[PDB]
Amino acid sequence: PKAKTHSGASKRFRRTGTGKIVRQKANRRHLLEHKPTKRTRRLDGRTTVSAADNSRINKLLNG
Amino acid sequence: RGEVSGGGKKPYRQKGTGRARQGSTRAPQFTGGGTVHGPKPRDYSQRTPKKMIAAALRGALSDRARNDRIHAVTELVEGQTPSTKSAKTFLGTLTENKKVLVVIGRTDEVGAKSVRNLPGVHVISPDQLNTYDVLNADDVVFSVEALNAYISANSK
Amino acid sequence: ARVKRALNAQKKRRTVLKASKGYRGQRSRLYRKAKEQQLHSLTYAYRDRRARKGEFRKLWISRINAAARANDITYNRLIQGLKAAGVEVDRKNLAELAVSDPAAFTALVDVARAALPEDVNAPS
RNA sequence: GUGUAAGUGCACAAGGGAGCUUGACUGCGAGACGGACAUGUCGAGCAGGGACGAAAGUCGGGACUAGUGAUCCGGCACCUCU
RNA sequence: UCAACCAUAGACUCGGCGAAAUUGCACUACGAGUAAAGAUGCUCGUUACGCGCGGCAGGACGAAAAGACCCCGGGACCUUCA
RNA sequence: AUACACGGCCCGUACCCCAAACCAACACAGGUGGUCAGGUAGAGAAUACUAAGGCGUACGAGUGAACUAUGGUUAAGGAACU
RNA sequence: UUGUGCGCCGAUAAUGUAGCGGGGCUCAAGCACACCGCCGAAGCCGCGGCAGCCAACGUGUUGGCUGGGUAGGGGAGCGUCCUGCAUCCGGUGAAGCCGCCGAGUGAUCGAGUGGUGGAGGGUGUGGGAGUGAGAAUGCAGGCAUGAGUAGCGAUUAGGCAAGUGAGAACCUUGCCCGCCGAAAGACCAAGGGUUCCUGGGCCAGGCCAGUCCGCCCAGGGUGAGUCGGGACCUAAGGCGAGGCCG
RNA sequence: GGGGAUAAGCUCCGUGCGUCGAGAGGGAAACAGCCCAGAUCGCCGGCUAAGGCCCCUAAGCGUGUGCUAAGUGGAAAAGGAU
RNA sequence: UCAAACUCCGUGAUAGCUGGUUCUCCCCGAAAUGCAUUUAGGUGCAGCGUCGCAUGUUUCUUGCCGGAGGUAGAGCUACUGG
RNA sequence: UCCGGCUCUACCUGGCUGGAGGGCAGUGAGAAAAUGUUGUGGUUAGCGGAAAUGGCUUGGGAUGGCCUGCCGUAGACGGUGAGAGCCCGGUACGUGAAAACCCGACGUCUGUCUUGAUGGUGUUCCCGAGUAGCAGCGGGCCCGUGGAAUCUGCUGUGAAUCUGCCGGGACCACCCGGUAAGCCUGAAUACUUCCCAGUGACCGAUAGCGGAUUAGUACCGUGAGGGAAUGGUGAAAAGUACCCCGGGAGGGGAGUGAAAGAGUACCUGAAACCGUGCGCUUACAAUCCGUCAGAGCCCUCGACGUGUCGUGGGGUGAUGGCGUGCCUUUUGAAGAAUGAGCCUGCGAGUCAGGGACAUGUCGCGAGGUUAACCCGGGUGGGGUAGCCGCAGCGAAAGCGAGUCUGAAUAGGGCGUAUCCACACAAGAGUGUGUGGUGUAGUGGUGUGUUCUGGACCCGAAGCGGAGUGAUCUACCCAUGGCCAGGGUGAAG
RNA sequence: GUCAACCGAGCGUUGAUCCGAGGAUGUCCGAAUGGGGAAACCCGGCACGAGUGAUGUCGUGUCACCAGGCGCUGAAUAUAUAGGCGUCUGGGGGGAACGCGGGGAAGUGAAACAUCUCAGUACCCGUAGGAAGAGAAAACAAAAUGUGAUUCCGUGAGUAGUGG
Repeated sequence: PKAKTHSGASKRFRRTGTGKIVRQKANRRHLLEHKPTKRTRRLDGRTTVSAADNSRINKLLNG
Repeated sequence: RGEVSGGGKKPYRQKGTGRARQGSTRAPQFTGGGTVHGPKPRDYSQRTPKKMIAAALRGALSDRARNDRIHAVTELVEGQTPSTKSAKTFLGTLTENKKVLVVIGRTDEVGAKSVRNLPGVHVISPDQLNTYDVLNADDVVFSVEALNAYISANSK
Repeated sequence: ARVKRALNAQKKRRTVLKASKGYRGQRSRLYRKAKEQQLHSLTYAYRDRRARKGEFRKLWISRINAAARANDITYNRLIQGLKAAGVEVDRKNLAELAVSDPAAFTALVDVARAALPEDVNAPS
């Protein structure tokens, strides 16, 4: 049979044009009462995945 | 191990016995026991594409043509009565090599029925024309109807 | 498809057990016991091939030294003398001389006597 | 003495005191540290709109490092998204 | 204390039938020592004619049982205001 | 009531049966329910000898070994053994 | 009185010298300082063969460096079976097996020959694998060491003559002897199933042998109005028309 | 360098320090980690390292000058002693 | 055989666990450390290995110049304490 | 279409009840039974069927080799004394069925519309009721109670008939589609106890079905239930007549036979293992059992000479030196840590799948390739539904070589194959606008890892479902039997 | 017939042995069905027939249960019913898989685990057929002027989504 995909890795990982892998960043949802805005501001956007986990993430996304 | 007869009872204790540990009387290391990684009923076909196939066939016919082994013929016989002696004499006229291919259509059954029984010959219809049957040969005898069909079927 | 294994084993069994005709007991009959001893055997042969050089050289030296000492010179000073004199003969052949022709060996002894330094324990 | 443990610093004061006052902002961020990874730390400089000051200029919390808890699932306000 | 003697079934000898568990090998000494820290097998010395029979039971970390005490992991069954 | 002539079905009957024939893996010192119950001594179906009756049962012949098992007697003392 | 170089006592554990590795050594074969030589390793060199990386050149030659290796990564190969295709040997003796003589750097090889034996095999190229065993307290069969050892199944105990027989401790008979005798005796039920009798037999079996046997083969043999059961009856309990529940 | 008794063949950290692991050969009496040295195969060739030259064991009962009298060499303390 | 029988089936149950895993040569060749961990005997990532491509000496070594450190040591009427 | 009678009734019409030509249909799902012809239509036995005693040699036997001929709508296969197109059996091919069975074909037989239809026109009536719907617990639908439609099960409640009702992912209004709660329906599809005919890069007696051999047998278990082992003489039994030893087994001669190194223990006939002879060696010696040197003796080949060394080779090998089994697992094992008695045979990274990623190779090339399926005696032709690429950014609308955020061209993020050449700005690390060079992916296959499956092999304790077991033992029920002999001396 | 020979006695061109289709016979147990029963073995009834001086015996048939139809009667009890008696037709059990409706786990995976998964699988039940079931729109769709019963295959798609 086919190779089934990983839900989480599909919902928390996408791919751009040139094959990069992309994620979002952490400590953004709650407890913002005391987090300064610069700390709240480098956590926005997306970020390219590390090197070390690229392979693992390929194997999760594809099959 | 899972299709053989029996074996579905632990034949004796785990301990106290002296002898080894065993869980079925049909495991591989026994004598009567299951094959482990055995043959299985499987398919062997593989999906070669149309373009590679036809490229093969054209190249093969070229290999024979350049060396002047493609002969043509209208027929192998006189009217509607098979006689293998006729076809054999005619192939003696036309050829001396051991093996040979014959391409006769469907309706011209007499040539097929005639030349069938010969030792070397291996007859074929050009609708199922292939490559093994070409390359195994030394000479190839087309009918003219066959050539025309082949060519006006491929060329369009 | 099924491939009985008989021939493909018999080959090496025949080899080994041909190569262990002379061994004494289960080392001369049985493959699982002669294989081991073949390991040890070839290994000990290797080691002895490297070391019979030193064995023979030891022998040659003992012969030379006893010959010389019966002509009243020590080995060490004999070889000092021949080194000084540029003489080229090796120890295998000095021993052969000692055995066969002691006269020639005594002549070589005399050469070394002549060519040694005067004051052997000098600070030079 | 430095709000609170200890260290590093502070008299050139970051210690003590008085007047205005809300930058205890919004939109970003070059280049860097540290770095298994996720986290974490500083950051000049640009724009609106301001404070203080005569101006230069400083202000994106506290002398610095601790003072808190990822993700999921729900909740409140606003949006010219469906 | 303090052990002695006697008879039967065995044990020993002869004729017959004739197994067993165990077994890496083998023409399988002792000492002081070295070493995975208790050596038939190594070192250095000492002793010993080859082959058997009856007998003892100090060792071969003897045979038996993939420890039953302990610890870890998994189960089981039992309890209780989990 | 008398006489005569007739019928009177099915199954098991051998053989072992406290056992070399059953249960016991063996021609196994084990287990198996029921029935008559000789004599002399004796309270007695105990126990000793025996009639009827039945077996000598399936490896033997030897031999003053140690030692082990079941038996036997023991000077003087009498639980000191433990 | 200082500092030194060797020294003394303190010193002292259990299988046997036993705190030089031993003999032995001060007529140092012991310590120190200088000196001379030498032995010594798979190190280096010397003569040869192979191999990997690079480089130079010419249609694969040479040269320099290199080459311990477990977990492990990569590369190149032998062998076995079945097959597509082409060719070769084979009852004028294939395979397989025992070999002898030889070969390859190795897995291995002999189209090199002898003996045995009796019908399929080899070669080159490709294809596909139930594709290589020395270990799993591994499975199946066969055979060893222990070993010609322990045992041979009770506490009743055997013997002499004669007998047939190829062959007698044991089988048949004779006379003795000894054992049980509320049993080791005679009769039934369950249970087993021909074990019973006769005739013949002893390559297997009997814990020895055996002319013997519950062993082997063939044949024969079990007779019921009244015996133990059924056709006569019912208890425990079972099955259970209809039936009720589900 | 810590803990320990500034004991452990103890335990825990550092170290472009080492070796063993995965590494043979020589020396250390025998001796994975010590010293030397890092094995392509052959040779009945030569020179050397560590170490050692009375015999066992191939090489020097080597040369020179002094000490040692204790079998020191070939275990050892506080301390004692013409 | 009973702290919950036996047989067939699910079932080839599952084990962070023990054992075992077969022909050859050539080249290179480790680690036993870090963070996390229902985790410490396992595993994930980083570390060290090789294969292929890319970048070409950027690595390493020695010399010279530039830079911060608060260790050994020493010192204390140069502070805190004895 | 004609009439017979009927519309209660005689009379004009409208509407029924009959028969008749006819048509339609039929064993249909649409009503159902049998009928008799009936097709070289099919199945259930079979049959014919071409061509060499060919020659020489080998051999026990020619079906072999070599040389001569032939047949062929038949050289598929097998057997026959060794590979047989021409010997046999049979094939290609054509034949063949009294009876039974199955297909249709018919005529019977049966119905069935025919008394009819096309359209008009304004309003009442009907359009499947304990149901659909709603609420409460629940099942299953991608959907685990969630905003959760549609489909549904049990209870409780409970409506209308066409401006009616149900759905179009809560719900409401509009439009759209459709007309529930009555019923039947072939063909495509799945499967093989049995039967018939064949194929195999499947096994070939420890394999293959457990079963080539009496096989679900023997044997085990009370019982359910487990569950084995054993193939081969040779061409044909011509199976050793006869004699000798022996009680017999068994054997030696004589024979058969091509061979008895084929004797009913029999094709070949390995190793372990068990012995007999011949040569060397071994009883003063401490041995992981070997290796290096090697005396001595014995065998052999060769050059020679009355026996003799050699570019020798082989078996034994006194004596000397060196030397601590194999594997697994361990920091570290010769290890007194595990495992192995020995031989022989058997026994563990496999397969599927347009699966995923990486990489070699081959075709095509800004294109590449088909799936199911259809036709094909075969491996071949077709089949455009699909998928991957060719433009991305953004949560999304949406925009587009740019886009997102933001008030912002003001910075940044992502993207615009890459390089190349000229410019302008800065050297806060280079950027921005031009020009050209022009982008490479895909489908087969091989290798490695990998996902789902028993997933390299063996191994539990123990979980669940359905059944077997109280003949042992625990207890109870129903019904019978057994307890020698001697003492004590309660109540009354 | 055969393992499987041996012996004996025979048949067959008047067509044997052998093969095929239909018939006949078809002991006893078995759904088992007269009653009973420890499966293959015990006892009977009724009609007829054979047989004995009569009985015994023997042979041929038939007798269970329910569901339905028909027929006779209509108990307590009045209507009348359940029930009872006779006759006629069905069903009853076996099967290798395949199907439809219903019930319905657990070890396993989650590195624990209960929700979840394994699986609505194994297994159990009731009924079938040569195939079954479903099946003629109270359906899809999206303003395209569309499709037109159902089922099974390929794709869509391991996607939209669902999910401690």
